[PDB]
Amino acid sequence: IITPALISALKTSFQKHFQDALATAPSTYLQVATVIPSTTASNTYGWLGQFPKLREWIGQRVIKDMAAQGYQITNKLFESTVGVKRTDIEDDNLGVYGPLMQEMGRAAGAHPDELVFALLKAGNANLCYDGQNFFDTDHPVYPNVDGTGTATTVSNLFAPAADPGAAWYLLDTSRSLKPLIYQERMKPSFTSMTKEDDEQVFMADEYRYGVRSRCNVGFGFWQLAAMSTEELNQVNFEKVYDAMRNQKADGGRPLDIRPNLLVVPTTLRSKAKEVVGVQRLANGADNPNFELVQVLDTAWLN
Amino acid sequence: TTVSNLFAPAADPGAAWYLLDTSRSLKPLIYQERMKPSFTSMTKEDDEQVF
Repeated sequence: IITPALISALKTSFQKHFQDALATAPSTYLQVATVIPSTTASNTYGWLGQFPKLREWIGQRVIKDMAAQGYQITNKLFESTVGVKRTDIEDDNLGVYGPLMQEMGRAAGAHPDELVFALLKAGNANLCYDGQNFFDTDHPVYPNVDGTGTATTVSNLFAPAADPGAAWYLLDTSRSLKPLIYQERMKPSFTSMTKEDDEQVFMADEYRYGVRSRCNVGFGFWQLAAMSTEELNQVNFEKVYDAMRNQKADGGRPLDIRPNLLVVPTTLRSKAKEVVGVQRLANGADNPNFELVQVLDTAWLN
Repeated sequence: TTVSNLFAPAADPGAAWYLLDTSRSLKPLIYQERMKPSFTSMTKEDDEQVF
């Protein structure tokens, strides 16, 4: 009645279903995130900060003593499972139980994007290495390389006096690191737990199936990312662009920032088109910012 | 707990409109498929062919 052949065939069918569902799932975090695989509990990120530069070597070779502080990514774990109910063995009604595996593949493929974009939206409620919010009006900027003396207040969060509108983000991808980092301790894996001599199977009436994964997402350095709840207009976009591109490191030296793409929800696609991607301005003159940035509309931002 | 998915006025209800989500792999509605449509050709039964 029960032989290894049938169990193997069903396991292969379920594995094929799940793998097909997951492989074709869209990937979007890679564009605005950096993947850093690891083989431990966490990774230390103390190199984010100062911008490396070149000196004239007037005297001796300067050696940088890196700070001992770390970001403490502290990756996490999470997963989901179902059962089969064993109903198929008797009647072989295998038509059902497909959409469940498809849903698993979709969820596994799409979760990292959801987490990355949720962290991106939560920048106003997450602390960076500076000890303050990611989008804050009092970021630390010292006047000396050693990092001492009175600092200056820099703000990259803009909001009208009241009734703030939709929120749009401006990011950069030219650098090696994207503003957000998506860790990956282990790729998601599925376990075809179905045995006749196992337990909670003979005493229950289910063939449980589960998936496992380990990953987490964290912020990078705020020099690039910018946020603004202002209405997406030419003047506001130009102000944000020129404020971000005019960033100076310690000692008032420009960083040569090159904003690449601007992220808006699917609701503001029309405004993104009007600002960039069309040859008509509001007044009807030729754009001075045509195809300047590559817009990336997404549903994860509503 | 009280969960409601039907919002109607006190009286004089108007047209009914639906809000749906297709983010999940399977949708709120399911359509079975037992046998594909098939057309049977049949004339000569001594009935409804010539008579």
